[PDB]
Amino acid sequence: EVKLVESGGGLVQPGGSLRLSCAASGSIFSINTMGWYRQTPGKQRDLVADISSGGSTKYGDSVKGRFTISRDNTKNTVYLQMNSLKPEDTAVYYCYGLSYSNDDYWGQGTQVTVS
Amino acid sequence: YMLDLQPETGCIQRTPKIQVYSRHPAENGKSNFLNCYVSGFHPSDIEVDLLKNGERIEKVEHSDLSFSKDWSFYLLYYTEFTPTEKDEYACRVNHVTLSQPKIVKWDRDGSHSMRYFFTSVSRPGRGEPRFIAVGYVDDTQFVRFDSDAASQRMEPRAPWIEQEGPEYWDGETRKVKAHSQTLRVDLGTLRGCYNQSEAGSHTVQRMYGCDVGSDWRFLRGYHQYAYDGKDYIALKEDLRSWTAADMAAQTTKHKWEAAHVAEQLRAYLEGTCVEWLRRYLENGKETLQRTDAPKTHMTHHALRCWALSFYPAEITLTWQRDGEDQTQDTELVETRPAGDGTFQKWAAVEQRYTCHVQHEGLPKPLTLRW
Repeated sequence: EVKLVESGGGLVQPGGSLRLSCAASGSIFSINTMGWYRQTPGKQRDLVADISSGGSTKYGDSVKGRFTISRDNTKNTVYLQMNSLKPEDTAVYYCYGLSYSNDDYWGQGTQVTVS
Repeated sequence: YMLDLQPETGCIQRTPKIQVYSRHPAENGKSNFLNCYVSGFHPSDIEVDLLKNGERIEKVEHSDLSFSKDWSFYLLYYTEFTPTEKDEYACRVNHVTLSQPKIVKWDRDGSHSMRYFFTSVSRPGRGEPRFIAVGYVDDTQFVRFDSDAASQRMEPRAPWIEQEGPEYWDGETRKVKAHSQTLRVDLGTLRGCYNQSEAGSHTVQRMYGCDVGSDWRFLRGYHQYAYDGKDYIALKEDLRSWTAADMAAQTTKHKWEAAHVAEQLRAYLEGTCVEWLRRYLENGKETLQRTDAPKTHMTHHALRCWALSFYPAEITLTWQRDGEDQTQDTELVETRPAGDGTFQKWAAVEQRYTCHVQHEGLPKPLTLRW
């Protein structure tokens, strides 16, 4: 039902920045919390940042201070401003969203590589 | 009352089972507690969120890290909430065994023992190992210590232990601090014996305690170690010899035999452990010596036998088709804490079937039928 359209990834130099974007399709009353997880070297994916429709944010410890998530809540689109990127930030960043019934939706992900 | 001896050592991942439930039966407008009970997982690092309408609940508390006999960890995450008609709740759990966070939705519609559990997890670069110690009398936690907490003291978690004076708390704080310092050394020691990198995170677990009968007399004692959720060395039931799991533990076994560690442990388990367990049972008799019979009922699916608000946690729920124990095609959920000292359980398998309840608080076992 819900489709998440991701963009803004790619290659960047150490210290550089990227701006990820994630837009949710369907009704505006279909998605609440939106954010990003990123693929760890192993099996797990770790929380990067997410934001509720009311603007309540939460950041993973390894990106606090450098990453900033924001929301244009007219379109259910969230933006992840990734500053001061390091080689250890290289991963596939998966957008995700939560319905108001706590159903999770996941995007295909965008590769981020820091030289 | 902890052991005043911390002998140094010489010399498999499990995914969490998740349960989301309320403390009491849900009633709109009635204040309640939403629980998320994770258990059976290893290692201990886990991320648990409580969700309300697709959004994280802010003020969420959790119990102190403990583990079971098989070394797997369990935690209770909880928060106070007033459920209404529209609101929907769930629990999201992230763990190294999961390719993505798992979400579980909330469906709105005798003998005694003293145990001490110790967990230390290394955090290379991030600082000193995270050390967590908890003490139990039966299924009631009464003391804790957390190396990351502010007090750096052994803290009370039961009303009946607050009686004890400063000499008690100073002694327990002294002993538990030496516990952590020994496990910190054991972590660095075991890393080299197993030829492991300095960057990885590893876990050491220590458990000991004593059982007494209904006469409050010694029955059995325990003192076992684990490394990365795997058995390392354990004291045998005779409290005189050791069981070593692999070649690294054989060296620790010989060092502990030469130092006569088992003699000092046997004195604690047969004497000191029993003595203070009896004091705790007396001082907390209103809490530790109560029996609460399970409130039982049944539901039919379009057959699930329920048991709520019982203590202690020891209970048995069995299904019988025409009197024969139907073990196959039977879903038995793990006993779970309600968060107020009581416990819950249910089993699932029409007139030919019966549910049997066995509990110490019941005069006679109960039989339930559709």
